[PDB]
Parts: sequence; C-alpha cells; structure tokens
Amino acid sequence: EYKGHSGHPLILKQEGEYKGYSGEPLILKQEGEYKGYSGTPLILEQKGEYQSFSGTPLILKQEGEYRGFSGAPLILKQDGEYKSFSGYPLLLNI
Amino acid sequence: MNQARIWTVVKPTVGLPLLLGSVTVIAILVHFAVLSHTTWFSKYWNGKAA
Amino acid sequence: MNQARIWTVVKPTVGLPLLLGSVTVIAILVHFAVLSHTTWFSKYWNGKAA
Amino acid sequence: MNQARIWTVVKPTVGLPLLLGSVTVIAILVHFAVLSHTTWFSKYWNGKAA
Amino acid sequence: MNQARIWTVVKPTVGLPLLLGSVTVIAILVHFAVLSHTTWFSKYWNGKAA
Amino acid sequence: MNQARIWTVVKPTVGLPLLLGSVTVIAILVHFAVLSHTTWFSKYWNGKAA
Amino acid sequence: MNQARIWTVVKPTVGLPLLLGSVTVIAILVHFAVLSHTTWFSKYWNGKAA
Amino acid sequence: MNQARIWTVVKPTVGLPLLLGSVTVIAILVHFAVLSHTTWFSKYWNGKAA
Amino acid sequence: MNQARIWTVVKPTVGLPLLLGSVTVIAILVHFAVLSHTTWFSKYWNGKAA
Amino acid sequence: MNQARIWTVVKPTVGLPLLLGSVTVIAILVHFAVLSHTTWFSKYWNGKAA
Amino acid sequence: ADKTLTGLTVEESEELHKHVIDGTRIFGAIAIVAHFLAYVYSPWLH
Amino acid sequence: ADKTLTGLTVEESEELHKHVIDGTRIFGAIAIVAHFLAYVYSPWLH
Amino acid sequence: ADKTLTGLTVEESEELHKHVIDGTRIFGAIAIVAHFLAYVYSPWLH
Amino acid sequence: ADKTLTGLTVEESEELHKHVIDGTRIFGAIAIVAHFLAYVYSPWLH
Amino acid sequence: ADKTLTGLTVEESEELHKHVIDGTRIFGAIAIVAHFLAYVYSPWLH
Amino acid sequence: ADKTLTGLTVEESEELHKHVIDGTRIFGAIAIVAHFLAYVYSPWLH
Amino acid sequence: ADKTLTGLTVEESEELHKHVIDGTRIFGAIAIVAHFLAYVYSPWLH
Amino acid sequence: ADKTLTGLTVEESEELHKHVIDGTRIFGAIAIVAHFLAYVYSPWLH
Amino acid sequence: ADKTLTGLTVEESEELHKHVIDGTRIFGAIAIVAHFLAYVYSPWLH
Ligand code: BCL
Ligand code: BCL
Ligand code: BCL
Ligand code: BCL
Ligand code: BCL
Ligand SMILES: CC(C)=CCC/C(C)=C/C=C/C(C)=C/C=C/C(C)=C/C=C/C=C(C)/C=C/C=C(C)/C=C/C=C(\C)CCCC(C)(C)O
Ligand SMILES: CC(C)=CCC/C(C)=C/C=C/C(C)=C/C=C/C(C)=C/C=C/C=C(C)/C=C/C=C(C)/C=C/C=C(\C)CCCC(C)(C)O
Ligand SMILES: CC(C)=CCC/C(C)=C/C=C/C(C)=C/C=C/C(C)=C/C=C/C=C(C)/C=C/C=C(C)/C=C/C=C(\C)CCCC(C)(C)O
Ligand SMILES: CC(C)=CCC/C(C)=C/C=C/C(C)=C/C=C/C(C)=C/C=C/C=C(C)/C=C/C=C(C)/C=C/C=C(\C)CCCC(C)(C)O
Ligand SMILES: CC(C)=CCC/C(C)=C/C=C/C(C)=C/C=C/C(C)=C/C=C/C=C(C)/C=C/C=C(C)/C=C/C=C(\C)CCCC(C)(C)O
Ligand SMILES: CC(C)=CCC/C(C)=C/C=C/C(C)=C/C=C/C(C)=C/C=C/C=C(C)/C=C/C=C(C)/C=C/C=C(\C)CCCC(C)(C)O
Ligand SMILES: CC(C)=CCC/C(C)=C/C=C/C(C)=C/C=C/C(C)=C/C=C/C=C(C)/C=C/C=C(C)/C=C/C=C(\C)CCCC(C)(C)O
Repeated sequence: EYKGHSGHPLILKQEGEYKGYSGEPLILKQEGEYKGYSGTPLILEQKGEYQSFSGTPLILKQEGEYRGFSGAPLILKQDGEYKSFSGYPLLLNI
Repeated sequence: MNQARIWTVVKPTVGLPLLLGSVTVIAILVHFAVLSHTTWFSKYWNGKAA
Repeated sequence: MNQARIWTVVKPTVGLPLLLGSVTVIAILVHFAVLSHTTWFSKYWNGKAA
Repeated sequence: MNQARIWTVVKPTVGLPLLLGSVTVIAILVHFAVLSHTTWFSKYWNGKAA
Repeated sequence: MNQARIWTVVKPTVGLPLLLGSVTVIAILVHFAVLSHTTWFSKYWNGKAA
Repeated sequence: MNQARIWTVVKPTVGLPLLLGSVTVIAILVHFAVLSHTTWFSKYWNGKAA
Repeated sequence: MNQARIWTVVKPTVGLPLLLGSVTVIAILVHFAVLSHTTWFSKYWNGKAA
Repeated sequence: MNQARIWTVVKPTVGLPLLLGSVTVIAILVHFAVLSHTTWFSKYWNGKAA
Repeated sequence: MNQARIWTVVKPTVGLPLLLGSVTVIAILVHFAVLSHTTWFSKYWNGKAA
Repeated sequence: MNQARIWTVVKPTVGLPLLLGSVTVIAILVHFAVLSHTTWFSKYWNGKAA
Repeated sequence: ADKTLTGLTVEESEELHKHVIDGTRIFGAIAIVAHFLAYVYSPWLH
Repeated sequence: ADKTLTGLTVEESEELHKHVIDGTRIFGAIAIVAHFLAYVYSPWLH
Repeated sequence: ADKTLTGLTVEESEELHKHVIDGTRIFGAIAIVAHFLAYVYSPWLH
Repeated sequence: ADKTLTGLTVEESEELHKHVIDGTRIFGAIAIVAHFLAYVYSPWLH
Repeated sequence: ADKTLTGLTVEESEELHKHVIDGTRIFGAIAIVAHFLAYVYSPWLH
Repeated sequence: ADKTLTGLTVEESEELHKHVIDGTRIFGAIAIVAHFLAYVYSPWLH
Repeated sequence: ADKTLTGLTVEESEELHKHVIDGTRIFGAIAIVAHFLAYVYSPWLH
Repeated sequence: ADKTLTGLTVEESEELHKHVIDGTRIFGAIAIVAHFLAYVYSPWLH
Repeated sequence: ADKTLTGLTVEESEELHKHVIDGTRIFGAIAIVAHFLAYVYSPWLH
C-alpha cells in the first residue's frame, strides 16, 4: 500500500452508486427517444433525394469522365518517359 | 435539423469536441474583442476603481 | 456542383471539419480586421460610452 | 444532466482531458483579462507598493 | 498539366486539402498585408467614417 | 479522493503528463503575471541595481 | 540531380508537400520582409494614395 | 523516491523527453525573465560597452 | 564523417526532413536578425528609395 | 557517461532528433538574447554603418 | 443497412443530432437573454 | 464501381456534396443579407 | 447490449457523467463563493 | 501495372488532376477579374 | 472484475490515485509555506 | 533489388525527382524574370 | 510477473527512477552552486 | 548483420550519410562565398 | 538478456551513447573556444 506522507485516508472507500456531494439527482435518465427541452420537432427527415431549400440542381453529374469549364486540354500527354520543359540532362546520379 | 446524418461520415469523438471547443473559443474571442474595443466593459470591471 | 466526387478521395471526417472550421476562422478574421481598421465598428459597440 | 450518454460516442481519454483542460484555460484567460483591464487587481498584488 | 501523376505518390486526403487550405491562407495573408500597409483599403471600409 | 477511478477511462500516460505539465505551466504563468504587474517582484531581483 | 534516390528513404507524401509548402512559406516571408523594411513596396501599393 | 513505479504507467519514451524538455524550458524561461526584468544582467553582457 | 550509422536508428523520412528544414529555418532566422538589427541591410533593399 | 542505457527505454529516432534540435534551439535563443540585450553585438554587424 | 465510415448507424446518428439541435437551441436561448441583459445594462444600442 | 480511398461510393459522395452545396448556398444567402444590413446601417459605400 | 464506439456501456457512461455533473456543481459552488468574496472586497458592483 | 503508394491508378490520378488544373484556371480567371476591379477602383497603378 | 479502457484494474487505478492525492497535498503544503513566506517578506496584504 | 523504406523503386524515385528538378528549374526561371522586373521598376540596385 | 502498461517491470521502473532521482540531485547541487555564485557576484540579496 | 530499427543496413546508412556529408560540404562552400561577398560589399569587419 | 522497449540491446545502447558523449565533448570544446574568442574580442568580462 502507498504509505504517503500527508495523513490518511488518501481516497474514499464506499461502493455502489456514486454518492456525489452536490445532492441528487446527478443525471436524468432516458426511457426512450430524446425529447428537447427546447420543445419539438428537433429533426427533419431525409427520405430520398436531399430536399434543397436553395432550388435545383444541387450538383452537376459527371460521366466518370470530367471536362472542364475552362474547356480543354486540362493535361498533357505523357508516355515512355517524362518530358521536361527545362532541357537535359535532367539527372546526374552516380 | 436536416444534417442529422453528418455523424455517419464525421466521427462523433472528433466533431463533437471540435464543435463545443470552437463555440467556446468564439465566445472567448468575442469577449476579448468587446473588452479591448470598448470603454464601458473595462469600466464595469474596474467599478469604483478603488 | 461538379466536384461531388471529392469525398471519394478526401475523408469526410477531415474535409468537413476543415471546411466548416476554416470558414468560421475566416469569418472571425474578417470581423477582427474590420474591427481593428475602422472607427464606426468600435463606436457601434461603445455606443453612448456610458 | 441528460447528456450522460455522450461518453458512449466521445472517448473519455479525449473528452475528460479536453473538458478539465479547457475549464482551466478559461479560468486563466479570465484572470489575465481582469488583471490587464483593471487597476485594483494589480494594486492588490502591489499592496503597500514597497 | 504534366504533374497529374503526383496523386499516385501524394495522398489526396492530405495534399488536396493542404493545397486548398494553403491557397486560402495565402489569400488571407495578402489581404492583411495590403490592409496593414495602405491607407485606401482601411479608408474604403470607413467610407464616410460616420 | 472519490475520483480515484478516473484512471480506468483516462490513460495514465496521457493524464499524468497533462496534469503535471499543466500544474507546472500554471505556476509559470502566475509567476510571469505577478512579475509583469508588480514593482516589488522586479525590485527583488534588481536588488542594489549594481 | 544526384539526389534522385532521396525518395527511396523520404516518403513522397511527406517530402513533396513539405518541400512545396516550405518553398511557399519562404516566398511569403521574403515578401513580408521587403514590405516591412522598405518604403517603395508600400508606396507601390498606395499608388495615388487616394 | 517513492514515485518509482510511475514508469510502469507512464511511457519512458514520453515521460523522460517531457521531463528533460520541461526542466530545460523552465530554465530558459527563468533566464529570459531575469534578463527582461533586471538592469544588471543586460549590463553584465554589455560589459565595458565598447 | 563518423556518424554514418545514425540512419540505422533515426528514420531517414524523419531525420532528413528535419535536417533540411532546420537548416532553412536557421538561415531565415539569421537573415531576419541581421535585417532587424542593422541599417545597411534595409538600406540595400531601399536603394534609391524612389 | 552512466546514462548510456537510456536508449533502451527512449527511442533513438525520438531522443536524438529532440536532443540535436533542442541544443540548436537553445543556441539560437542565446544568440537572439545577447543580440537584443547588448549594443556591441548589433554594432559588430553594423560595422562602419556607412 | 450497411456499414458507415464512423460505425454509427443512421438511427444513432439522428438521435445524436437531436442533442446537438437541442444544445444549439438551449445555447441560443441563454445567448438571447444575455443579449437582452447586455442591452438593458450596457450603453450598446443607446 | 470499386472501393474508393475513403470508402464512400460515388453515389454516397454525390449525396454528401449536395449538403455541402446547399450549405454553401444557405451561407451565401445569409451573408448577402448581412452585407445589405451592414450597408444600410454602416457608413460603408456611402 | 451492443459494442459502443468508445467501448463504455450506457450504464458505465452514466456513472462517469455523474462525476462530471458533480464536478461541475462543485466547481460552480466554489466559483459562487469566489464571486461573493470578489464583491465584498473588490470595487466591482460598487 | 502495380499498386501505387496512394492506391489511385495512373488513370484515376490524371482524372483527379483535371479538377485541380480546372480549379486553378477558374481561380486564376476570377482573380484576374478581381485585379481588374481593384485597378479600376483603387489608386493602385494610377 | 473486467477489462477497462486503459487496462488498469479498479485496484490499480485507486493505488495510482493515492499518489495523485498525496502529491496534491504535498504540493499544497509547500505552496502554503511559500504563501506564508511571500506574505512575511512581500508588501502583499500589508 | 529489395523493398525501399518508401516502397518506390530506384526507377520510380528517379522518375519522381525528374519532376522536382524540372520544377525547380521552372521556378528558378520565373524567379529570375521576377528579379529582372524588380530591378527595372524598383529602386533596388540603383 | 504480469504486464504493466509500459512493459517495464516494477524492478526496471525502480532502476529507471534511480537515474531520475540522481539526475535531480545532480541538477539541484549544480543549481545550488549557481545560486551561490549568482549571490556572490550579483546585487541580489545585497 | 541484423534488422536495424529503421530497416536500413549499415551499407545503406553509410551510403545515405555520404550525401549528407557532401551536402554539408556543398552548403558550407557556398556559404563561404556568400560570406566573402558580404564582407566585400557590406561594412562588416571594416 | 531480454528485449528492451526500443529494441536496441544494452550493448547497442551503450555504443550509441558513446557517439552522444563524444559529440557533447566536441560541442563543449568548440563552445569553450567560442567563449575565449568572444572574451578576447567582445567587451564582456573586461
Ligand atoms: C507537513 C504536514 C503534512 C501533513 C501531516 C499530517 C498529519 C501528522 C496528520 C494528517 C492527517 C490528515 N491529513 Mg495531512 N499533512 C499535510 C498536508 C495535508 C493537506 C493539504 C496541505 O492540503 C490535506 C488536505 C491533508 C489531509 C489530511 C486529512 C486526510 C487528515 C485529517 C486532517 C488533519 O488534522 O491534518 C493535520 C492538520 C494540521 C496540521 C492543521 C493544518 C492543516 C492544513 C489543511 C494543512 C497544513 C499544511 C502545512 C502548512 C505544511 C507545512 C507544515 C510545517 C512542516 C510546520 N493533509 C502535510 C504534507 N496529515 C491526519 C491523519 O491522517 O492521521 C492518521 C494526521 O494526524
Ligand atoms: C456546498 C453545498 C453543495 C450542495 C449540497 C446540496 C444540498 C444540501 C441539497 C442539494 C440538492 C440539490 N442540488 Mg446540490 N450542492 C452543491 C451544488 C449544486 C449546484 C450548483 C452550485 O450549481 C447545483 C445546480 C446543484 C443541484 C442540486 C439539485 C439537484 C438539488 C436541489 C437544489 C438545492 O437544494 O440546492 C441547494 C443549494 C443552494 C440553495 C445554494 C448553495 C449555495 C452555496 C454554493 C453552497 C452552500 C453554502 C456553503 C457552506 C458554501 C461553501 C461551498 C464549498 C466552498 C465547496 N447542487 C454544493 C456543491 N445539494 C438537494 C437535494 O438533493 O436534497 C435531497 C439538497 O437539499
Ligand atoms: C429563399 C432563398 C434560398 C433559395 C431558394 C430558391 C428557390 C425558391 C429557387 C431556387 C433556384 C435556384 N437556386 Mg437557390 N436559394 C438560395 C440560394 C442560392 C444561391 C446563392 C445565395 O448563392 C445560389 C447560387 C442558388 C442557386 C440556384 C439555382 C441552382 C436555381 C436557379 C436560379 C434561379 O432561378 O434563381 C431565382 C432566384 C433566386 C434563387 C434568389 C437569389 C437571391 C439571393 C437568394 C438573395 C439573398 C437572400 C434572400 C434575401 C432571402 C433570405 C434568406 C434567409 C435570410 C436565409 N441558390 C437561398 C438559400 N433557389 C430555383 C430553381 O430551382 O429553379 C429551377 C428556384 O425556384
Ligand atoms: C527557355 C527557358 C527554360 C530552359 C530551356 C532549356 C533549353 C531549350 C535547353 C536547356 C538546356 C539545359 N538546361 Mg534548361 N531551361 C530553363 C531553366 C534551367 C535552369 C535554371 C536555374 O533556370 C538550369 C540550371 C537549367 C539547366 C540546363 C542544363 C542542364 C542545359 C544546358 C547545359 C549547358 O551547356 O550549360 C551552360 C548553360 C546554361 C546552364 C544555361 C541554361 C538555360 C538558362 C538557365 C535559362 C534561363 C531562362 C530565363 C531566366 C527565363 C525563361 C522565361 C520563362 C520564365 C519560362 N535549365 C528554363 C525553364 N534548357 C539545354 C541543353 O543542353 O539541352 C540538351 C537546352 O537545349
Ligand atoms: C527588389 C527585389 C528583392 C528580392 C525579392 C524577392 C522576393 C519577393 C522573392 C525572392 C525570391 C528569391 N530570391 Mg530575391 N530579391 C532581392 C535580391 C536577392 C538576393 C540578394 C543578395 O540581393 C538574393 C540572393 C536573392 C535570391 C533569391 C532566391 C533565394 C529566391 C528564389 C528561389 C528560387 O529560384 O528557387 C528555385 C531554385 C533554384 C533556381 C536553384 C536550382 C538551380 C541552380 C542553378 C542549380 C544548382 C543548385 C545547387 C548546386 C544546390 C545547392 C545544394 C545545397 C546543399 C542546398 N534575391 C531583392 C533585394 N526575391 C523568392 C523566394 O523566396 O522564393 C522561395 C521570392 O518570392
Ligand atoms: C483578410 C481580409 C480582411 C479579407 C479577405 C478574407 C478572405 C480571403 C475570405 C475568403 C472567404 C471564403 C473563401 C469563404 C468561403 C465560404 C464558403 C465556401 C462557405 C461554405 C459553407 C459550407 C457549409 C455551411 C457546408 C455545410 C455542410 C454540411 C451541413 C454537410 C452535411 C453532411 C452530411 C449531413 C452528411 C451526409 C452523409 C450521407 C450523404 C451519407 O447521408
Ligand atoms: C505577403 C505578400 C505581400 C505577398 C505574398 C506573395 C505570394 C508568395 C503569393 C503566392 C501565391 C500563390 C502561390 C498562389 C497559388 C495559387 C494556386 C496554386 C491556386 C490553386 C487553386 C486550386 C484549386 C481551386 C483546386 C481545386 C481542386 C478541386 C476542386 C479538386 C477536386 C477533386 C476531386 C473531385 C476528387 C475526385 C476526382 C476523381 C476523378 C477521383 O473522381
Ligand atoms: C526572410 C529573408 C529576409 C531572407 C531569407 C532568404 C532565404 C534564406 C531564402 C531561401 C530560399 C530558398 C532556400 C529557396 C529554395 C527554393 C527551391 C529549392 C525551390 C524548389 C522548387 C521545387 C519545385 C517547384 C518542385 C516541384 C515538384 C513537382 C511538381 C513534383 C511532381 C511529382 C510528381 C508528378 C510525381 C511523379 C511520380 C511518378 C514518376 C511515379 O509518376
Ligand atoms: C474572455 C472573457 C474576458 C470573458 C468570457 C469568459 C467565458 C466565455 C467563460 C466561460 C466559462 C465556461 C463556459 C465555464 C464552464 C465551466 C464548466 C462546464 C465546468 C465544469 C467542470 C467539471 C468538472 C470539474 C468535472 C470533473 C470530472 C471528473 C473528476 C470525472 C471523473 C470521472 C470518474 C472518476 C468516472 C470514471 C470511472 C467509471 C465511472 C468508469 O467507473
Ligand atoms: C494567471 C493568473 C494571474 C491567474 C490564474 C489563477 C489560477 C486559475 C490558478 C489555478 C491553479 C490551479 C488550478 C492549481 C492546481 C494545482 C493542482 C491540482 C496540483 C496538483 C498536484 C499533483 C501532483 C503533485 C501529483 C503527483 C502525482 C504523482 C507523483 C503520481 C505518481 C504515480 C505513480 C507513482 C504510478 C503508480 C502506479 C501503480 C504502482 C499504482 O501501479
Ligand atoms: C518564470 C518565472 C519568473 C518563474 C517560474 C518559477 C518556477 C515555476 C520554477 C519551477 C521550477 C521547477 C519545477 C524545476 C524542476 C526541476 C527538476 C524537477 C529537475 C529534474 C531533473 C532531472 C534530471 C536531470 C533527470 C535525469 C534523468 C536521466 C538521466 C535518466 C536516465 C535514464 C536511463 C539511463 C534509463 C535506465 C534504463 C534501465 C536501467 C531501466 O534499463
Ligand atoms: C470576434 C468578433 C469580433 C466577431 C466574431 C463574430 C462571429 C464570426 C461569430 C460566430 C459565432 C458562431 C458561429 C456561433 C455558433 C454557435 C453554435 C453553432 C452553437 C452550438 C451549440 C451546440 C451545442 C451546445 C451542442 C451540444 C451537444 C451535445 C450536448 C451533444 C450530446 C451528445 C450525446 C449525449 C451523445 C448521444 C449518443 C446516443 C445517440 C447514442 O445516445
């Protein structure tokens, strides 16, 4: 046992329900669905397409294949190797 | 009230501490802002200036 | 509206906290900026200065 | 008193340190605020000002 | 337009949020810079200075 | 003395360093506060002002 | 050009963001430095000073 | 000399770096405090003030 | 030259970014120091100050 | 010289970077301290101050 | 039903959000009173 | 169709973005009103 | 019962929250006394 | 072919970068207009 | 008993807290003496 | 050959570096032009 | 024996703490000398 | 030889350090030139 | 012998510490010289 130096007890020893010092109840149980102390309703359901408040469409679909609003091309072709714009040699490892 | 599914993609142990903490930080910032840019807030704490 | 697939590569528990947090931080910064570089914003909070 | 189930979704090793730490940080910030925006708090520490 | 393969070595959930966040931080910094080192930007927010 | 079971939910390698660290940080902050808002504390270090 | 193998020991998802990020931070710091320690840079932004 | 079993519950690769780091940071801070709030420590460094 | 085996106990993805980063930070700090504590460095950037 | 076994409990990839980094930070801090609290250090860099 | 990134079901998520909505409304109510008190006792809006 | 890096399918990601788009549009609408109120009561643009 | 996100059961979470509520009430009581002393000795509210 | 470090194929990465390139061109075009407006109304370059 | 989130049994957690309580009492005892010496030598409360 | 700490082969690491070198050279070229314009329009070096 | 959280036995933890105690004693003795020197040469306590 | 904490063999660590030593030498050499140029054009050491 | 928390054997830890001790001595030696140079050229300790 930890002997300490500042007298005893060092901890309280009772068991069961926590006998908190500041009266009771300490918490409010719930038997079921949460009821707001700010009344009801609390939630608006989603049951399909998300109902915007800001009109429609909410998104623009892409066919697994993007093309930009800045048109084209969005990337350069790259095959066999990288192509540098700043000339060669591009590496000088041992 | 329609964002109730956010907790299915955002982890509660992340979003809840960040929400409560951010709200408390915003409150602290507003108090410090008004305390610095006003005379009466300081005067209220100073009181009679005893 | 064409970036809808961003959440397939960016984790919602990261991107959504960052999005909401950043927009809030930006708003706080814009308030502090106008507050520090104007007189009328401070005067509004000071009111009669009573 | 109705939020008791929060610990089922927020990890105690995270929420409890953040709670106790934030409360302490707020107390420090309030003491520094009153100390820097009042005259009597500093005067109390100076006492006789010897 | 030749760096497209960077996402094969840099995690999108890391680099893409860090890119958008950095661009935003830079824009904020440029606004604060011009706001602090000019008169007309502050003057624009004051307007009539009522 | 009744919170003894806190170590069953908060990791000791986290809570104990945070506790000892925070207590030390608070003590440091209190010293700097008194040092910055009093004359006798600085006067004590300055001594004869050699 | 002889360091091409650094990416075998430094993770690309770490070194690439940290490289590009640090470069950008340096550029930001250099602009702020020249802006804080020169008159003509601020004078350029003020222009007609309207 | 009775706390010896703390290393059964606090990771040595955490508690020892934090201990040595914190002691060092405290020592640095006490130097910067006495340096900022005395005349003679600066004077000791200035010497003959060539 | 006798420290070559450090990379067997310090991860390259950690030590190398910290090394390169620390060197850059030191260089930045030295430039800011000389720029703040000297007249000629600022005068060099001003040039004609036109 | 008797602490050699510390590397059995503290990770080298942690203690060594923290040690080298801390020594570097302390050195930088001492330079900035003497640079701010003395005249001869600034004078040395300013030289002829032409 | 299917697994969720957070491991929290739709029902549990909607019940969790109920506390968030109620908490926001309770925070808003207390804040409204605080603003009313601030208006009555401070020179703001005067 | 295949497992994405985050786990959200294309359909789940597109549905999530609808809330982000609607959230932005709501934030914009509120911000526009706040700008009008600021304009009417502050000396800005006057 | 079912595995929770944190691993604590509803019963264990309730017993934990009892200490949190008690702690808040104790902190509040000490704070109230501290505010009363501040009023008695400081010029606040004078 | 082989599993990349991030898990995205070369094709998926290239399709991703198209949004980054387009996003940069969109941001750049908007910024160009913002600079034109700032020029027309601020004393900059006047 | 049963396994906890931290792996410490109730008995282990209680024996750990004994050090925390005794440490707090030792810190408080030293702090009280420090406040007494501060009072005896500083102008505080004089 | 054997698995590197990052998982990239030597060929992949070198092909990656080619973009870093090229990117550095492009950044340098732009920076050089930026310095030339700064010299032509600012009072620096005058 | 049985697993501690860290994996150090009680005996290994006590042998570790001997260095921590001895380190604190050495740090203290050097600091005592440093305070004596600071007293001897500075105007503190003079 | 046996598995190291980082996974790099002795030969790999030594080959890596060669780039670090060479890098420090290259950095040092350029820094010496920068110091010489600074000494020539600045009032330092004059 | 037994496994350590870091994975290094006692023999490997002592070898690593030799480099740390040697490095500290080298740092100390250079620092002593730097203090001697500073004493000679700066007005300190004059
Ligand atoms: C240096 C003195 C020791 C000390 C020695 C003892 C002794 C001896 C006994 C206790 C005992 C008790 N201690 Mg103890 N205890 C100290 C610090 C504390 C503090 C604290 C500072 O917050 C607290 C709350 C406690 C708590 C308690 C209770 C559990 C218990 C009954 C109260 C009592 O009469 O105490 C003793 C009360 C007083 C001495 C009056 C003043 C009390 C105040 C609250 C604290 C004084 C601290 C003092 C300034 C430290 C320096 C003293 C100088 C060395 C002269 N100890 C210090 C560290 N403690 C008893 C016990 O468990 O017996 C089996 C008991 O007989
Ligand atoms: C120190 C006294 C204890 C306390 C002791 C009691 C008692 C006694 C009772 C309750 C009971 C109740 N407590 Mg309690 N309770 C305290 C703190 C609180 C706080 C709070 C401060 O925010 C709250 C909201 C509650 C909540 C509640 C309700 C669930 C219930 C009905 C109200 C009541 O009787 O209040 C009682 C409190 C007041 C009217 C005002 C309290 C004023 C000050 C703050 C404390 C009393 C003076 C004291 C000597 C000052 C020293 C404090 C110490 C420095 C810590 N407790 C403190 C920590 N509690 C009741 C119950 O469950 O009955 C079966 C009941 O009869
Ligand atoms: C009530 C205000 C609602 C709103 C309700 C509607 C309605 C109703 C409709 C659309 C429709 C559209 N909306 Mg919407 N929408 C809002 C905000 C936006 C914003 C934005 C602020 O940036 C955008 C870009 C969009 C985008 C669009 C298009 C997808 C679509 C076709 C445009 C059109 O016909 O507009 C028509 C004009 C507008 C949408 C108004 C624009 C002016 C803004 C909203 C002014 C500021 C706020 C205003 C004073 C109201 C008070 C706000 C509260 C204080 C929160 N919405 C807000 C959240 N939206 C339409 C559609 O789907 O057609 C097929 C449609 O019928
Ligand atoms: C058009 C501007 C392009 C460019 C286009 C080319 C072309 C075209 C060629 C090279 C080749 C070379 N380039 Mg290149 N290159 C640029 C930037 C660089 C930079 C740099 C720090 O900016 C460096 C170090 C290099 C390096 C090199 C060498 C490996 C090689 C020349 C060897 C030689 O004989 O050397 C001694 C001479 C040099 C080192 C000079 C190299 C070029 C200078 C540095 C370019 C200045 C660009 C200017 C400031 C701004 C351009 C405007 C816009 C910002 C884009 N490039 C930019 C991005 N480069 C050549 C080669 O050998 O290919 C086989 C070649 O044909
Ligand atoms: C009036 C205008 C201002 C000014 C305003 C700005 C502003 C504002 C900025 C700069 C930027 C830069 N300025 Mg300038 N600048 C001024 C005057 C100077 C002076 C000086 C002493 O007067 C110097 C040294 C510089 C130099 C520089 C660079 C450090 C930097 C661009 C980096 C770059 O191109 O990276 C690309 C890299 C390369 C070109 C190197 C690779 C090519 C070389 C040729 C190949 C060899 C590599 C070598 C061997 C590797 C070394 C290995 C070591 C071990 C590390 N300028 C004047 C006073 N300058 C920018 C910056 O900070 O960028 C980060 C920036 O935003
Ligand atoms: C510095 C100075 C002075 C000046 C300059 C300052 C400066 C530069 C300013 C720049 C400002 C900028 C850029 C502002 C940008 C603002 C923006 C973009 C706001 C966006 C708001 C978005 C919102 C509100 C999103 C809500 C999302 C929501 C609620 C998401 C809900 C998701 C759910 C429910 C999960 C569903 C899961 C399943 C599908 C499975 O069901
Ligand atoms: C301080 C002073 C005075 C001065 C400082 C001066 C100074 C230094 C200034 C520096 C300025 C700089 C550097 C500015 C740089 C600006 C840049 C680079 C802007 C970039 C914008 C990028 C955007 C908008 C990206 C959008 C990405 C998007 C939308 C990505 C979408 C991704 C998806 C959909 C993933 C799913 C896809 C799948 C195919 C897989 O399905
Ligand atoms: C503050 C004051 C007053 C003074 C301070 C003064 C001071 C100290 C200044 C210091 C300045 C310094 C140090 C500046 C240094 C600047 C440097 C080094 C710039 C480097 C730029 C590098 C770039 C642009 C890299 C792009 C990489 C890229 C795009 C990589 C692409 C990778 C891909 C596509 C993956 C492919 C994968 C697969 C092959 C498998 O497909
Ligand atoms: C800025 C200016 C100038 C002005 C404005 C400033 C401003 C805005 C101020 C705002 C202030 C606010 C918001 C203050 C809020 C304060 C609050 C909420 C305090 C709460 C205290 C809670 C405590 C003490 C909890 C202790 C829990 C404990 C000990 C839990 C122990 C648990 C155990 C043992 C159970 C585990 C074992 C098992 C059950 C499993 O068996
Ligand atoms: C800034 C201004 C102006 C004003 C601000 C004013 C302001 C707000 C001030 C606030 C001040 C506050 C709040 C102060 C709080 C102070 C406190 C709480 C002190 C606590 C001290 C605790 C100690 C010393 C704990 C030692 C634990 C120990 C040694 C634990 C040992 C554990 C072991 C051995 C493991 C066993 C394993 C096994 C064997 C069982 O298995
Ligand atoms: C700012 C103002 C004005 C005022 C502020 C005032 C203020 C608040 C001041 C506060 C000051 C404080 C609190 C100071 C505290 C100082 C302390 C506590 C110093 C402690 C030093 C400890 C040391 C040196 C430990 C060395 C450990 C060592 C070497 C450990 C070695 C371990 C090994 C080899 C592993 C074994 C492996 C195996 C054998 C098991 O196998
Ligand atoms: C600085 C200047 C000058 C100017 C700045 C101006 C400026 C920008 C100001 C901005 C201010 C803003 C944005 C303020 C926003 C405030 C908000 C949004 C407050 C929200 C409060 C929310 C609360 C209180 C939530 C409580 C949740 C709770 C308790 C959740 C409980 C959950 C449980 C129990 C788990 C259940 C699990 C199971 C379902 C299984 O049972």
